[PDB]
Amino acid sequence: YSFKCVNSLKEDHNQPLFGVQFNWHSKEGDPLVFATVGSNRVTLYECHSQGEIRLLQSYVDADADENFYTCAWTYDSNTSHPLLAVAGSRGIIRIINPITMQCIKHYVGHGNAINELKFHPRDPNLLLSVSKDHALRLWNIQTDTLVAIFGGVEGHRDEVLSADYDLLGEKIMSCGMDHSLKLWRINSKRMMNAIKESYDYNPNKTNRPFISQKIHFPDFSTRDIHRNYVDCVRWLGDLILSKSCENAIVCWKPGKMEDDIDKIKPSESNVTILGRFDYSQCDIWYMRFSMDFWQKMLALGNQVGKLYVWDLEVEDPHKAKCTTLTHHKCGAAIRQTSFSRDSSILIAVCDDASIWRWDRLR
Amino acid sequence: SEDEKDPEWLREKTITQIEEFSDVNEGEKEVMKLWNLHVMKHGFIADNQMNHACMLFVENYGQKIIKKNLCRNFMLHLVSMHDFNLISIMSIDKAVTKLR
Amino acid sequence: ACRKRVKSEYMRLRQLKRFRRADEVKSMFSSNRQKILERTEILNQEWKQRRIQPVHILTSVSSLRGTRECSVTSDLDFPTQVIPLKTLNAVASVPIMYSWSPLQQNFMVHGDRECGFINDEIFVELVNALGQYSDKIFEAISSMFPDKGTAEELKEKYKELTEQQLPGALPPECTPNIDGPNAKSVQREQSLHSFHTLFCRRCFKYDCFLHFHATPNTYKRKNTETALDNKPCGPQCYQHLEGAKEFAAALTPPENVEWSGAEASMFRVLIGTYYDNFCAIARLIGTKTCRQVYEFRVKESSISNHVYNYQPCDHPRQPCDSSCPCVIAQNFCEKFCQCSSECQNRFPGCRCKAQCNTKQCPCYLAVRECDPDLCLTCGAADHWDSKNVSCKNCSIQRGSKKHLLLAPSDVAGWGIFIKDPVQKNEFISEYCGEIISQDEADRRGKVYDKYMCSFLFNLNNDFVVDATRKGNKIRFANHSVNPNCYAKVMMVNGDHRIGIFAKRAIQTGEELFFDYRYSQADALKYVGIEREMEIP
Ligand SMILES: Nc1ncnc2c1ncn2[C@@H]1O[C@H](CSCC[C@H](N)C(=O)O)[C@@H](O)[C@H]1O
Repeated sequence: YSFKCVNSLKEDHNQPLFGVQFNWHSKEGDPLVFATVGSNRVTLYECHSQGEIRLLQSYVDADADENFYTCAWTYDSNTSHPLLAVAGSRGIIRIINPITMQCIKHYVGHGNAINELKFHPRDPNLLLSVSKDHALRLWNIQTDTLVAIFGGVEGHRDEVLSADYDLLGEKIMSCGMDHSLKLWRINSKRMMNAIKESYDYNPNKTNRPFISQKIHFPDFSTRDIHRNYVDCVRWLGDLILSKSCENAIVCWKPGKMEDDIDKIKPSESNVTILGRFDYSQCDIWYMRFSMDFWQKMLALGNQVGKLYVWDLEVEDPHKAKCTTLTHHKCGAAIRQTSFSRDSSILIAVCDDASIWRWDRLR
Repeated sequence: SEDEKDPEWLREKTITQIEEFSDVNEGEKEVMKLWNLHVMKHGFIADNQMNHACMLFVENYGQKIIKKNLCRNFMLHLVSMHDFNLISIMSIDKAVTKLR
Repeated sequence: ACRKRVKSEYMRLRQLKRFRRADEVKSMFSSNRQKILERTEILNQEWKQRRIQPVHILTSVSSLRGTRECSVTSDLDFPTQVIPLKTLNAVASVPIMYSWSPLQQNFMVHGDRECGFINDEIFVELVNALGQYSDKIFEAISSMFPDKGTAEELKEKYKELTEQQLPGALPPECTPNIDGPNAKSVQREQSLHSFHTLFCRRCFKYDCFLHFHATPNTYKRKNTETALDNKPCGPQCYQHLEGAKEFAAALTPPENVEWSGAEASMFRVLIGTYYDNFCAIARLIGTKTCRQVYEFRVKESSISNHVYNYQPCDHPRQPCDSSCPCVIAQNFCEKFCQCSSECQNRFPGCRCKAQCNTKQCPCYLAVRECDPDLCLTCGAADHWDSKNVSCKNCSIQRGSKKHLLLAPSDVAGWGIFIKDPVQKNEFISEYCGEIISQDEADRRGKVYDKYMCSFLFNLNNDFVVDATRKGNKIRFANHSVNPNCYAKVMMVNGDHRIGIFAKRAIQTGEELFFDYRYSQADALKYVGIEREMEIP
């Protein structure tokens, strides 16, 4: 409803850019931050008044020359320090502590490569890693252990990139390249225990390692929803927000309207449709966007640099309040966007190693 | 080693494979699920092994069947394998007497 | 007058239902958002609880003064900054492997026209007869526009409505379980039919994973299983007139007490097992004493090898003629096949007595192992739990899986080793996977060729085995034209397997190798590497 661009940047490595996320692990008044990950580079930025931006810490990786495109905010509940968990095309997870200015932690074992990193909304120590292996890998970062594994056999028939966390972290989602919609509860009795003993381990306690768990049955599945490449799925309470490469963002909830999300069965596949948000020229993958912390407004970038904005108030896609923000200079692509913890600051990524920062006119 | 007679996920695979039958009652379903799950748990293939399987199904988890009280389906299950020429008359009474 | 007009608006009523789609969307659009507002602040409330450290900028490092620095400019007028790039710690270059599940077995493998109506046949004569210038005209009236089913099409659609009212919630032919308090008097053929359909003899269980194939379970043994006739085998049982002894064959002091219908449900099941046991029938279920159980029963009575896939080849009455499938498949007429021991294609078995895997043994000489009932002479059925038997053609039957060690192979990614030393021709676990048909093998083969993967093997002339999505450890073993081990196809009671055995004497620490035996395009594109040094 109110978002104009007053700032932009561009770096020198020229690689197509990757995900950016704003430091929602902050305080109302602390310096709010947003980072940026390159193919082998990682960096951060600071937002200042009058549109000013100062480049923060920057790191490179020359030994492992593979793309790094997955990141997740990290925070230490004990020492009250935020961090950032990053991974790329080799499946090794690196954790950066700006205060420590060093990356010292071992996380290897991933199959091919990681295509998503996210943390639990409450627990700042548990990281979600998604694989092109059609399986879901989990790591307890503080304990450096391997949390239960999802989608070993009964996962998506094609590559999986996208997932989501509810604010309780009650369940976890899987939406593969095959347009299927697979969901796993985290509130499982077996799951919750394995979380507890994940913190309960000692190398000298036993010769046995932390016995992980294989879980494969997804609580829901549907395929007729998307006829084209799906690359973005979200949660709106009991609703399943989703975006494909078909120039149509769509949201739905499984089965009938009265059906509660927490009582669904794996065998069920009924879906009743209630949403539609079409767009244009964004019919390609590698396209991710941002959602505000309060989950109220969205910023849909486009490969020509166009920004599609729609509100999620009582104003619904039935009326689809439109706002097609656009800047002329950028036309390469928009891999990712980043709403701030507040709604004031917006950051848009332009593919030619360039950034465009928009500010809300609150 | 991870060398066991049956991986854990396969147990629920057949559980899903059995339970999908909309035309089969739960009492017969639960017993055969219990009956499936022990067979690969011990890997018995010969006729005497199947005879030894039944005497091991009872007195080890047939009390659970007694706890589940799913006897009448099991008795028809017991005569089924009897009529399937895998079990003799003497074996079927052992399960009958174990409950009583 | 208004009769027709009220009729005229009757078939136009469907368009009113069009806008009912958005009746409850806004209502739920408020409920979900309201709950979202509750949840978002709670996390923010918790976010309010934990203090969070601010950020710190870099600085010149005495030991890293000349660290390479990148420069970021502004697409806008903002200044350009240059900051060094501190490289992260070394990371172990680990070979790539694809997700799977541990498998220890082998398992067989928007239109513009719509429809709809209203079942108001009571009032269609009000529509027509009381609405002309009758009831059956609804099919025709609904049929002029292609937006609904035709007059006949609606008739089958109405047949669904009667098939929608229906009796109580139950499948049309299934019956409640006897354990249930609502146990019915389902007779032996109907009750066992569910067991009949679900059971599978090949793996002697119900609904074999590894196996529409079905046979009538009528068995060619003697027709009856009679036990006792006119004799007091029970503590108190009838004898009566002994002329009924032949009468029981011909069919093929009275007293009594009450009965129950539910107990009678298994009473004539019991007469299906013995047909004359006056006592075991009383022993299992009966409201009468073993004397009177006769009284209830009498009134109740008065009331050149291999190539193809194995098959239980059939010829019920006729002997093993040309109609016997094994004649075509060119293999044995095994016990599951409908040939008897008379049928010359009967398999004798594992005829050895001392060792039943030796050079001169039909188990070892042929492609078939010794079933526990085949080399009984050498203890093929001796304590299957125990691993010590003179019959070594039972390792897969007893599941004596080897300890395979996953390891990373310089030849190709990962690899498989063995924990214990193994001499020449000792067992290694089977290539556990899934058995697919030839056509899907063509489909999956091009899929696997599209992804450049190797977990597919032709089972036989009739089938192909796949172990890609689910497989065992050995599928991760590499290949060598000079392998230390080998793969040999095994038969088990008419089931295709493949034994893995070591070519030479081997100690712990040697990588496993074999040959895929693939197509020419498959071989060079995958295993065109053999790790040899060229000097010149
Ligand atoms: N002997 C060999 N040398 C080089 N590559 C091989 C190979 N055998 C299989 N491969 C490749 O490896 C892939 C399957 S993985 C099998 C290789 C090895 N055992 C491992 O576990 O990693 C196939 O796509 C094939 O191209």
